[PDB]
Amino acid sequence: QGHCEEHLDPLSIYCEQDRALVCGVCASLGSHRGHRLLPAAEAHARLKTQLPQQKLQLQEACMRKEKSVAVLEHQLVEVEETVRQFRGAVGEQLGKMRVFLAALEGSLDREAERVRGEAGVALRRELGSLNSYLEQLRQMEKVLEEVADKPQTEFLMKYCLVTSRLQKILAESPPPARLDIQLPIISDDFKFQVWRKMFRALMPALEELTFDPSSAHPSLVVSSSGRRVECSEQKAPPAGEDPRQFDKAVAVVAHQQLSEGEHYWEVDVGDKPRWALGVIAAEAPRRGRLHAVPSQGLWLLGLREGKILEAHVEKEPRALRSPERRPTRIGLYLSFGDGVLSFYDASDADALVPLFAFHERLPRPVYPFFDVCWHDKGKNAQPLLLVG
Amino acid sequence: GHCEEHLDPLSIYCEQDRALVCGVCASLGSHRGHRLLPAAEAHARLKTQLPQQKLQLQEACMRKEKSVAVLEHQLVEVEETVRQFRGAVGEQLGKMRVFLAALEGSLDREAERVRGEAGVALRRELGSLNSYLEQLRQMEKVLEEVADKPQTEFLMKYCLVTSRLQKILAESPPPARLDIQLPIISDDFKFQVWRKMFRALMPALEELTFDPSSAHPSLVVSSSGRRVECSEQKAPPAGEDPRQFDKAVAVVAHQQLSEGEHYWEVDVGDKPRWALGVIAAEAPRRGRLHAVPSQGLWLLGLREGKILEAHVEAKEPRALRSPERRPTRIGLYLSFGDGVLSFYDASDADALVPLFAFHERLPRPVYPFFDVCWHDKGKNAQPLLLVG
Ligand SMILES: [Zn+2]
Ligand SMILES: [Zn+2]
Ligand SMILES: [Zn+2]
Ligand SMILES: [Zn+2]
Repeated sequence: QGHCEEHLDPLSIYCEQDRALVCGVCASLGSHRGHRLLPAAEAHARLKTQLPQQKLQLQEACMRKEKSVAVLEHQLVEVEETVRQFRGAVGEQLGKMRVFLAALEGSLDREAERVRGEAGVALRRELGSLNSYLEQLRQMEKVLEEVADKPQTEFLMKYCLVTSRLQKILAESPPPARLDIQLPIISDDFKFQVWRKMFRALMPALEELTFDPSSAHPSLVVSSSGRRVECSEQKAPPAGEDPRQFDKAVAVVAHQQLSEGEHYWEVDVGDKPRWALGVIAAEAPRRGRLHAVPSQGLWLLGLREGKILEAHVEKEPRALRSPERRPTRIGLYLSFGDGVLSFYDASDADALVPLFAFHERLPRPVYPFFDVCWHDKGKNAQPLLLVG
Repeated sequence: GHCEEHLDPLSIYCEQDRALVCGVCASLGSHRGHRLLPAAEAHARLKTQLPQQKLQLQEACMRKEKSVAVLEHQLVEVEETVRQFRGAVGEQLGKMRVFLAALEGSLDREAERVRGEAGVALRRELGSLNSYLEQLRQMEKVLEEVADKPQTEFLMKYCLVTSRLQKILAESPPPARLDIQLPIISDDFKFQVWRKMFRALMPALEELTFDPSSAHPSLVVSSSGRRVECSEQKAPPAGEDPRQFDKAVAVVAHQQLSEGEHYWEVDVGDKPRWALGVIAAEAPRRGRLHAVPSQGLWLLGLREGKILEAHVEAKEPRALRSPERRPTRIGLYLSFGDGVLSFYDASDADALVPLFAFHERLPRPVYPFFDVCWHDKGKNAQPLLLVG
């Protein structure tokens, strides 16, 4: 046909604006009256040359659709990954407690069996003692029935053996005892008692930790085992060869750098009366007397006179309510994910009690830092020990 | 039937050695100085013993067969009590096992939901993008095939192709990111789930209803016994029965608590003065009541809306460390078995906080006691509600 629907005249015109073929009348009185126009010939010539370029536009469009269908198929996997990571991480955290539970129940069930079997067999022993006795009394009744009708010489020797044997049985006979099994007492407090213990069980395994003697204040000696540090009363040859060496702080940091995750490590303080535990930022300065404040790179807990605890927070420290018994072991929890450094009185591993927690984004990495302090003319002689 | 050491007839019997001997043997030193008896008289004397001796034989034989019974019974009593233990741990430990299982299931169900929802979100936008691509590629095929065509059919194909591309370039957005809201699973998760577990340990909240017949005349109990307030109403001056409080504006519950474990929560809102706890049953309720355990009053009290006190045995009540958030619901744990009454800031059930706990043998029975305190001309008008 190649003609107009509305007018039936050859579509010899092309409208540059509406980009569609039109007929003569359409340009004259039609909706295409005032538009920018071209003859079909010049329009065919112009678009022959364009066609590689239009062909390229379509491919640019196809690329951009193919690019977007890529992003979605990647996302469609990231969903199953993120769900697995979540659904997996949950099971793992819960698994800590589930294990703790099964461990505790096993330990009790083993003490159940131990008392069961052990108290069990003492009875089966004394049971045999009574069956042999009854069986002996049974024969003695049988002899006594047959002896009533015996010759003089035979009756007499039987009755002596019988009455003299029954004599010995009566002194050898023990009175029965009542059943007394000592099983662990299971109270109303029980469900709480386990719950309290679960806290220690939530923590990650104690970080492998060893003092760095190459950071040690000269008066400080580190044990060969790498887990004991002491403040000696002897002359100290100072060494300013390394900026990591402590000169005025009387302290030492650990070998291990801490960069990500969650870590827990306990420190036995015993009856030491002045010390400070915590962590140091890596590039923080170690030379001179340092004010204990996080802005100086110091996340620090210190004890004075063995009775007053203080948290070296952002000049004056915060005096913590001293626990009812002086603590003999401190725990340090550290999580970069959550930006937290928690201190615990770990003297009783079954009942951990928090003392204080920093709650800020920490600059990673940090070094477990330990301030032994001066032996103070013989008084602060007690060592610092790493539980492990 | 004669003596071994020499052939002489045993017609002699020795009362001391209780053994037949021969004549020579009574003259021989082996049995010489002993008290002796003829064998005939000994046979006559022991014939009469035989009825009495037979009774002695069975007299002991009876008590031994009964004693093998008591011990044979103990062998099951041991296996039963051990089972009772092993069962008892299962239940208390299961109390956490169920909690943990359920929390996992709830999280597992929300994750699956978020998963499937994103599942169709992408597969939808995906399927649409492909259909665009399939038509977009189809258009390339038109553009190659038509390049050599006559003017009129070529041109209208170029219009039709470019006009479809017109619409497609409008309907589709840039790739855009993946948006999943999952609960954030941090290192802190195991800790929050642990705290939440605490409240789950407590027994089901006691059915408790205020007993209006104990009530101070100026307080009205409403809502099926679970609401009391002190209204500024016409108050009958007092009742006659000692069961009614006349001076303290207080009310006890109907229910008597005599044995076991009990947990009940009391919504206090921003009521600024109150006292919660328990009163011994026959302990006095008439007159000004001094708050001390020796008078049957175990009480945790709030004053000025900010200071909590523990009415322990002293002249002045004991000022508690008040938490940084005003408590809006108080919890009460009770065990006669362990002799404990525990107060908790139960404002947030996922994290109960201990407030104070008495640790003494409790007089049974006891009444949940509630001191509303005077309405103070409109200030302390707020009620006490029992959660359930
Ligand atoms: Zn036309
Ligand atoms: Zn037009
Ligand atoms: Zn003889
Ligand atoms: Zn004799």
